[PDB]
Amino acid sequence: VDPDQTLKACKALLAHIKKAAAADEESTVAETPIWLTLTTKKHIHDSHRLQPGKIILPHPLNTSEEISVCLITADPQRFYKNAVADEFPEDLRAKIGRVIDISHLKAKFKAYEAQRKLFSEHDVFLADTRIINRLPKALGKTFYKTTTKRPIPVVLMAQREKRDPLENANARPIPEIVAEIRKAIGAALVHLSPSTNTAIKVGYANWEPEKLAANIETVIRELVERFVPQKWQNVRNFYVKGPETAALPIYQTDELWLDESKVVP
Amino acid sequence: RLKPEGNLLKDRYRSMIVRGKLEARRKIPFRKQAKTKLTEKWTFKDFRI
Amino acid sequence: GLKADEIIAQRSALPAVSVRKRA
Amino acid sequence: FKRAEKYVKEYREQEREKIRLARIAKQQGAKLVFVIRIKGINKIPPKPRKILQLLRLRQINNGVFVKVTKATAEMIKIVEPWVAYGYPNLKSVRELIYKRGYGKVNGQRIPLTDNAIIEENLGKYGIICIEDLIHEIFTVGPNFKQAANFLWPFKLSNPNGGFRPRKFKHFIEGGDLGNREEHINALIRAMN
Amino acid sequence: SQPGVMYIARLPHGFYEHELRGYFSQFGEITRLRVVRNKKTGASRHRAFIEFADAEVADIAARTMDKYLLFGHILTCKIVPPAQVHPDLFKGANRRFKVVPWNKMAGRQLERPLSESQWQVKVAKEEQRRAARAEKLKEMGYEFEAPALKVP
Amino acid sequence: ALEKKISRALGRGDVSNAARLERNANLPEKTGKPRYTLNHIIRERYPTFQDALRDLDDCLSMLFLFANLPSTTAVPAKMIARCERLCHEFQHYLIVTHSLRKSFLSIKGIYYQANIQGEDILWLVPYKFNQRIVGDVDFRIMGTFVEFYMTLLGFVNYRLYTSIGLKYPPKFDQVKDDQGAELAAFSLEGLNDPSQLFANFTFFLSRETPRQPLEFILRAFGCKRIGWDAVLGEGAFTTDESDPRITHQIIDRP
Amino acid sequence: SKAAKGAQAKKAAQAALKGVHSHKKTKVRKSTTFHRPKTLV
Amino acid sequence: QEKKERLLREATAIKEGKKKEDVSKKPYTVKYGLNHVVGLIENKKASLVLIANDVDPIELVVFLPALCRKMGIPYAIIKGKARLGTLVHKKTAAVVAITEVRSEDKNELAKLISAVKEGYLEKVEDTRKRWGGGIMGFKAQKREEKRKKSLETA
RNA sequence: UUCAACCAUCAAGCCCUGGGCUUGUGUUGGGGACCCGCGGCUGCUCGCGGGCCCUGAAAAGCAGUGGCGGGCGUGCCAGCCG
Repeated sequence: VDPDQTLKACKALLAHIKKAAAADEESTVAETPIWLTLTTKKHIHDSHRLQPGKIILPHPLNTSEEISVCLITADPQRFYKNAVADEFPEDLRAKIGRVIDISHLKAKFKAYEAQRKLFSEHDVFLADTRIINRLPKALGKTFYKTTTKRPIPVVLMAQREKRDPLENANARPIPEIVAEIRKAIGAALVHLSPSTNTAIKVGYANWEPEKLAANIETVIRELVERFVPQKWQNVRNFYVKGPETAALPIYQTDELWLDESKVVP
Repeated sequence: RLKPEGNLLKDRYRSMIVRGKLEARRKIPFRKQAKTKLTEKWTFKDFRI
Repeated sequence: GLKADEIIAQRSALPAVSVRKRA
Repeated sequence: FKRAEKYVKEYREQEREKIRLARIAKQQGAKLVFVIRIKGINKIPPKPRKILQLLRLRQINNGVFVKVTKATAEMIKIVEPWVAYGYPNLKSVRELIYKRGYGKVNGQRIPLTDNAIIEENLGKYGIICIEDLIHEIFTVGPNFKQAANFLWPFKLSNPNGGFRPRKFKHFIEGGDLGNREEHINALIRAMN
Repeated sequence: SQPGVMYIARLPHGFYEHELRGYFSQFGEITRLRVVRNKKTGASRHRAFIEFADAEVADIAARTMDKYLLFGHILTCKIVPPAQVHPDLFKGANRRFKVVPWNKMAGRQLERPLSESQWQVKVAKEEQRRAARAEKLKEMGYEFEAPALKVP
Repeated sequence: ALEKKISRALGRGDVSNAARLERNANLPEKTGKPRYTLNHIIRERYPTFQDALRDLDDCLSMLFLFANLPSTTAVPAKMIARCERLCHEFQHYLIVTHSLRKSFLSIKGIYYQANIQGEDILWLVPYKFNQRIVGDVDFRIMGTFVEFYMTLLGFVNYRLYTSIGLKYPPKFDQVKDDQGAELAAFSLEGLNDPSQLFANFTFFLSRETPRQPLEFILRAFGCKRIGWDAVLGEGAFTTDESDPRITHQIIDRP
Repeated sequence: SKAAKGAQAKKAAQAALKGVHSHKKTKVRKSTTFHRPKTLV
Repeated sequence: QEKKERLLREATAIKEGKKKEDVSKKPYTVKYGLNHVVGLIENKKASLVLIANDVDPIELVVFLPALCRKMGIPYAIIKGKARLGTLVHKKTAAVVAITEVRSEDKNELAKLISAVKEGYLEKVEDTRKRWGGGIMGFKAQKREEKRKKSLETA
């Protein structure tokens, strides 16, 4: 995948979305995110995976201060709320707007209208890995029909009977928790579903073309090596698109077959 | 390989009866029930649909 | 707001009758 | 008459048990345990009910001895919502065999009033007395399977039946699934 | 005599064909019933139609379970008249609605082998798709040199 | 009246009030003791400790018989455990005073005769097997007899331990009883010749041998080093059969 | 019969709306005289 | 008992220098007592009212449905003043009311209110205005049916 | 003739000393515009999966695809696979 074509596509689609928005103008340009669309030669996963995978970016996403971050932890929520009040830096303290444990989530948000209100009150949801398996039932199809706001897995376990939440929270150190939270809020999300098409966030409209190209190439790199099964001979096509623009091709293969054994005369 | 013979519980019970601390009675497996008549409640009689 | 909250808080158009001013 | 809420509750229980059994089957993966049949859901899926038939846990308050192998651990994990299982001690095994011990000869239930019955029924295996049977059961010998087949399932009692305002209450409340370990001994003391 | 058709809605999850049959068989003999279900995942649409042999018994059951609060759902039971009961209401009734994995159909259809002429027409069609996409990109101010697919 | 209050609380759904009213009922299933206290009845029925020792034949036969039954509604398991504990305390008194005189193996059981304060005490203990409860006996009035006899034997044990100047009740190790110590779960402590027949010997009891009568007789006639198989229970002097210190071994295998 | 089928429908409606405890026991009195019950003194 | 531990905890809090509101939370209980419930209905604070069907004398609750209808309060008549007393830890409660519930039970309270409105009030809206009683005795009905049958035959 | 609760509030396996990686399948139903990628359809379109909004746990025919076993060729399976 050549990067000159990637950057040329970046200026092309940026000029296109600018001339489309020109037809507040600056606000209409802003909050328009950029989608990286991968087409594969096979379904990327054999079943619906509801835990999104994280890709680390040199230029993090969600750096704006207006976002709302909702954190879901294990019991109790008291330890984490006092942690938010005392020992996080001010930027993360302002970014995190709600901390709620799994027990209170199941107690207060069993209603579909409650789930939709929680969906609309926040932009990005982070969730501890100790409880993320029970969250599809607790949050329903509201949080999982659309892959935009699926809970991002974070590790809050202190890495090594029934645990009493009031006595101990099994707490892992808080500055490295801060590092984990900023890593998760900066990482992009990839969602595995039984599909030949997947979509990954790489940037926004007002971002500049060379950081867009760097994000695109690195997201392609870890996406191919780590999560796409059978790697490049399973990779079929790569596209970059906006919410209202068409596909912009970046890499189109010469073969249409995963392997030569599929070729039967 | 010794086979114990008799029942010590029955021996103690017979000892009590013989010594006269209590009298010999037979087991009553079923007691006579009270004679009653089944009737329907007024609310279920006056239920209309 | 919530539909459940609106249902709970739904009342009539008659003004409330108060026996005395409440602190 | 049967209620619609009962129908819905039964359907949800059946689909939850089906999901749990599917999870166990897709997840797959030598001590002595005492297993007591308790009250669970009314409708039992075919594989757990067949495992209950094999383990001779048809009636409530029946207790059996099981050697922990891979297959037996899988069977216990399958029938966990209907059983309470743990590690019995020497006193529990001794009191169960001496007080409530019954033998299976020719398909009938005969109490172990002597070592002689053990002598004609397990004397070919070296088990000639009740304490030989206790040794085999506790130490899990080579003849543990035949010893457990000889032993009838134990019919435990319901202590709540002694007190009138709670006469109909079941002694063991369902919900605490999994191994109770050494805490099964308290139930053995209370019910034996 | 006259059949009686009852439309029921606000069905809670779990209150399905067998539960409806076993419950309303206590009210009376059921000749037909159909729960409206989705084609794509097999899930119900929380409504059903039950056609009893007797319209009086259907009316009694509807008045009994109208506004019944069941598992957080206020059940709706109405009697549709013989004038506008639909003649096409009970095809697909009294039988299981199977769940077909169209996802797995797409997977096995995409992973199954084919014939050489079929991949030739695939190469051709994907070439016209690339050509049309390039024509759309020409007004976009973008040029992409797509390598030609080699034919097997 | 308290049971009526408990029924009212359960019918009104006050589970905390029901439990609080139930803890005042003094249930035998949760205390191990009789529901009704017979302490004033004991002094009325037995004016003298000699009369108590003379009725100890019936008391000991009764409690040694009900030490080995399964739990019933009339006699709960905790009450049976208290029966066994009182019998073990009496046996410990006989061991430390060397009051056991004669023993006999009959076809019905084991007869024991001891001598306490000049009174001959003879009682019968069943062989440790599955005892059959038949319908020809009145088991509930037998349980009433059991309650009266444990109420008597507790005070008898207390008076005997105080007369020999030992603390009562003896220290009881629940962990050792859990592992199966039986008579070895008790540790007797101070407050604040046929008796030495087996003093110099070391005994090993095999598993097919009757452990409780053999241990009781040997310890009452002077044996201080008795071991047995591991399945016979905790508290043995030694467990391995190949111990060179063993002098005598009791076996009953062909 | 239509009458019995309708009676089944009414019985099902009654059980659905009121429960299944439809009956009560009443003492059989072989005598006509009512006496004051003997209580604890 | 629970009030005793609550007062003990508040006593410890005021001993170590904190307000009772710092250690105690806002309670949510079922409102009961006839004067209290009538005041809540008049002040439109009650969200749901349950009235016992067997209050003697009946004048204590005979105006409560009309008061609830004027003030727009969802009301329901239920069987058992003793049944309400089991809720309110008494022998007898003539009327109980919900003003507010917790956030975990907003949905359940709203669904119960809607179920009451659609299944009790709409069904008794026209039957509440009719006159009751007037039932003849068994022998009176038999005599009247025989008389009407004889009149129809003759 | 209980509408309760009950998944992992963490386990197992890698790297071999860094605290990182893999698995543990777990979603109410509809409606409205609208940018798409892929698979059939001559093609329209039909499916698969994404994107943007609305909703009391809301509802008024439009039922659609190849089979293993089981039940009596089958508008039967509180049994499954493709």
